Amino acid sequence: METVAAIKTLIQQLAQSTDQFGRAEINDALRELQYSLETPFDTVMRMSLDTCQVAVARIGSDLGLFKHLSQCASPQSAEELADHLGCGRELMSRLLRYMASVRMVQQTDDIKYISSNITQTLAVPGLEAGMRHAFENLWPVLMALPDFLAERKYPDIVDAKDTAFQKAFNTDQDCFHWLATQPTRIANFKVLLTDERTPNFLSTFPLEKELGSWSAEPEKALFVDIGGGMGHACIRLREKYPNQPGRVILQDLPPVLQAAQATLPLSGIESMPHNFHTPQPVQGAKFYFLRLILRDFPDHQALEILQNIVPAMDAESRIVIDDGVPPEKGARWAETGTDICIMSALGSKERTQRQWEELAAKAGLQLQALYQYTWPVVNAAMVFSLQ
Amino acid sequence: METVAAIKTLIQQLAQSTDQFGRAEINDALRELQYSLETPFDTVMRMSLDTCQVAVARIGSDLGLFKHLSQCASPQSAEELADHLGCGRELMSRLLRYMASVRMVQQTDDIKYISSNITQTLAVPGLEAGMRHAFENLWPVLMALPDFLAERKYPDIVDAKDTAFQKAFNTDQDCFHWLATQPTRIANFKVLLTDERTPNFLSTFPLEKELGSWSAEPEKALFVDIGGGMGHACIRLREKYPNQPGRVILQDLPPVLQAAQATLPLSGIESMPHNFHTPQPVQGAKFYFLRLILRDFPDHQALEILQNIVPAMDAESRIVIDDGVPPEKGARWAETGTDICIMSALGSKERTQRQWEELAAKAGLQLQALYQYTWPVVNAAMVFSLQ
Ligand SMILES: C[S@@+](CC[C@H](N)C(=O)[O-])C[C@H]1O[C@@H](n2cnc3c(N)ncnc32)[C@H](O)[C@@H]1O
Ligand SMILES: C[S@@+](CC[C@H](N)C(=O)[O-])C[C@H]1O[C@@H](n2cnc3c(N)ncnc32)[C@H](O)[C@@H]1O
Ligand SMILES: C[C@@H]1CCC[C@H]2C=C[C@@H](C)[C@]3(C(=O)NC=C(c4ccccc4)C3=O)[C@@H]12
Ligand SMILES: C[C@@H]1CCC[C@H]2C=C[C@@H](C)[C@]3(C(=O)NC=C(c4ccccc4)C3=O)[C@@H]12
Repeated sequence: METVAAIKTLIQQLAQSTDQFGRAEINDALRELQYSLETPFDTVMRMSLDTCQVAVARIGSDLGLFKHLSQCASPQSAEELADHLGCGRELMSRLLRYMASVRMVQQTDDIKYISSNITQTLAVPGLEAGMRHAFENLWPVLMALPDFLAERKYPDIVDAKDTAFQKAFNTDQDCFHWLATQPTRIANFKVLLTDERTPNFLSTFPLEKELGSWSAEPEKALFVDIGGGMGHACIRLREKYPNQPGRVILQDLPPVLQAAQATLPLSGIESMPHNFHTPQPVQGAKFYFLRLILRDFPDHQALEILQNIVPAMDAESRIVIDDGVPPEKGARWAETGTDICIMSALGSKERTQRQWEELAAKAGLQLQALYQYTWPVVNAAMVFSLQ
Repeated sequence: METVAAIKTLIQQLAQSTDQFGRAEINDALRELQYSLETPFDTVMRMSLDTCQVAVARIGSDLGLFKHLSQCASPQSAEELADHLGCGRELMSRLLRYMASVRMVQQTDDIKYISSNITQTLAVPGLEAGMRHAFENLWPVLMALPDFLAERKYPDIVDAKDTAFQKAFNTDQDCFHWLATQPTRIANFKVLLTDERTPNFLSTFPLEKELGSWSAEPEKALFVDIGGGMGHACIRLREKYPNQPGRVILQDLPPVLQAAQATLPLSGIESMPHNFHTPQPVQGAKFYFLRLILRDFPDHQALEILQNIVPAMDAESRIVIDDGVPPEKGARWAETGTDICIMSALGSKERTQRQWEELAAKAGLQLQALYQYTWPVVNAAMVFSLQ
C-alpha cells in the first residue's frame, strides 16, 4: 500500500532526526503499537513463532552463514549458499525464507539473499556469542521455570542454589560453579566478555566533580575495576582522562586477566587477581567500580560483596555501582525481561533505585549521586559513600 | 517524548480507518521498521528476551491470572493479585512488571494492573490452549532442532518419524501417535479445536458458481468436512446457505466427534467417524473439504490422503484444500515461522500454489480455481477436480 510506505518514510525520517536514545524510544513505541493492533490470533501466533528466531539464528551461526554472507559483495542464491556451507538445498531455502521474513537476511527481487543490519550483527563474534548464550543457557532455564514454580507453589526466589537453573540442568551447583565444569559453554562465555557495550558511564559521569580535591599522592588508586572482565572500563577511563593521576587497577579472576592481556594497553592499567568475595586489598582508592556485577547476585550475596569493600574505604573513597536502575513504574521489556532471566538462572533481580539504596544502607553506604547514561532503559553510575 | 505519543496517536488513527487486512499490513511494517532501527545490541537483546513471553504466559495461565484479571472491573495491585491467586508477593510483582512491559497486562499510574487486549486474549480457552501448546510442544522441538541438524549434517527433512521431534521427546513415534499417549497434552489439544479462525473461506467462496447445475437428489453429499474438528466449516456453511440442499457431513475421529456434539446444531450436520488415512466412504460428494489438514503431513503422506479420496469422486466432485498458500517471494513471518515449526515437529512444510498443484497432480487432480480469503498472509480455498 501507499499508506504503509508513507508510514515507513515518516518513521525513518524521525529516527534519523534524533539520537540513539530517541530511536530506542521510537522502537519501544512501534512495539507497543504492534501489540495493541494485533488480533487475538495474531497475539498467540506471534508468541509462538518469535521463538524460532533464536533457534534459526543458532542454526545459521552453526553454519557460518551470517559471517559468510556479511563478506559477500553480490546477492547470493539459496543453492550457492547451501553448497558453500554444507547444508541441504531444501533446508537452506526454507531457513533463508524464514530469515528474510524477520529481516535476519534480506531477500532480493530475484530470490537471492544479501546481508541486512541483523546479518552483520550476528557476524560480530561478541554479539553472536550473546545469541548463542541465549539459546544454550537462557532457554533451558526459561523452559523449566513454569513447572519449577508450580512444584514449589510459587515462592519468592532468593537463593542462587534453589531456582529454575538447578531443575533445567539437573544439578545442585549454582550457575557460576556449574559453568566452570562445561568447556564449550566457557568458550562462548569468553567471547561474550569481548563485547563492549556503548555508550558507557563516562559519557555523563562528572569525574572531575566527583574527584573533588582527592589527592593521588603518594600512589593511591584512582579506579579499581572489581570484576572488570577485559578491562573495558579501565581502558575507556585512561582514554578519556589520560592526565588524571592515580592507579587504574583491573581486578578479576586469573583466567580472565590472562585473556585480557591480548587487548590491554602496554602500560597504565594494572592487573590484580582478586576474588571479590574476599576483602578488598586496595586501600583508600577514590573509586571502587562494580559494573553489572551486583545484578547477578541475590541481596544476601550482593551485600557480602559490598561489605568486603567497605573496610578499605577512606572518607573520600566511593563505591560506584554501574548497573540497571529500572523505574518503579513503566519499566521497559529490556529491564524486566532481564529480571525474569536472572531470577530463573541466578536467583537475583533487577533493582530500582530504592532497592539499591536499601541494599547499600545495610553495608553502611549512602547514595551521593546517580548519573544515568542510557535512555529509556536506565543504566546509571551510582556513587555511594560511607556513613 | 511528545514525539512517540504523536506517532502512536497517528498510527492508531490510520489503523482504525482500514480493515483487518490493512491493520495486518501496518503491523508487518511496524515490525520491519523495528528490526531495521534497532542497534546491534538491541537485536541480540530482543532475541534473548522475547522468549520470556511464552514462559511468562504459561505461568500466568497456570495461576489463572489472565482469566481472573479479565473479570475485574477495577485495577488490582500486585499484593492483592498475589493473595487471591496463591503466588508470592514479590514473584507476582516481578511477573506483572514484565507482563506490563509487553502489554500482557496494563499498568496504571498508581502501580496497579488491569486487563489489556492481550489479557483478554489469553483468557479465551482456545487461545490460551494455543499458547500452552507452543510452550509444551513447539519449543521443546525448536530447542532440539539446531543440534539435531548439526548431528545429521543438515539434511532435508521429509519424514515425520525422522525430525527434531524424536530427539526432543526421546521417542521413535511420530508426533501424532506420541500425542495420543499423553493425556495432559490431548486435553489441551482438545481445547485448541474450540477456537475458530476468522475470517473463513465462505467470505470469498462463490458456492453457487462452483455448484453450477449440481443436483443434490437422490441423497448426495454437498459437503464432506474431512478432519473437520468441531465442524466450524459445516456450521458456517449451514448458516450462510441454509436453503442449499445436500448432506453436510463432519468426518473426524470418534473422540473429537464426541466433543463436537456439544456445539453442533441438532440437525443439518451428520457426524461420521472416518480416518482420512483410509478410503473415503462418501461417494460422489460435491465438495471434499480439507482445511489445515495436508499442511501437517510430508508430501508422501499428504498424497495418500488425496489418493484415498480420488476413488470416490464423480466428474462433478471437487476436492477443496483450504490451507496456507505462501508466495514464492516476500513470504511473511507468520507463514514461514509455521513452516519451520511443522518441519521440526511433523516433517511437513508450507506449500506454495505451485507445490500444491505438483502434489495434487500426483493424485490425478487439476487446479480449477483459487479463492483467497486472508491477506497478506494467504489462506485460500483451492478447488481441484479429476483429470
Ligand atoms: C558481567 S561480567 C564482566 C562485566 C564487567 N564489569 C564490564 O562491565 O565490562 C562479570 C565479571 O565478574 C567476574 N567474576 C565472577 N566471579 C568473580 C569473583 N568471584 N571475583 C572476581 N571476579 C569475578 C567474571 O570473571 C566476569 O568478568
Ligand atoms: C487442524 S485440526 C482441525 C482442522 C479443521 N479442519 C478446521 O479447520 O477447523 C486437524 C483435525 O484432523 C483430525 N485428525 C487427525 N488425524 C486424523 C485422522 N487420521 N482421521 C480423521 N481425522 C483426523 C483431528 O481430530 C483434528 O480435528
Ligand atoms: C550477560 C547477558 C548478555 C546478553 C543477554 C542478557 C540477557 C539478560 C541476562 C539474562 C544477562 C545478564 O544481564 N546478566 C547475566 C546473565 C546470565 C544468564 C544466565 C546464565 C549466566 C548469565 C545474562 O544472560 C545478559
Ligand atoms: C495450531 C497452533 C495454534 C498455536 C500455535 C500456532 C503456531 C505454530 C503452528 C505450527 C501451529 C499451527 O499453525 N500448525 C501446527 C502446530 C503443531 C505443532 C506441533 C504439534 C502439533 C501441532 C501448531 O502449533 C499453530
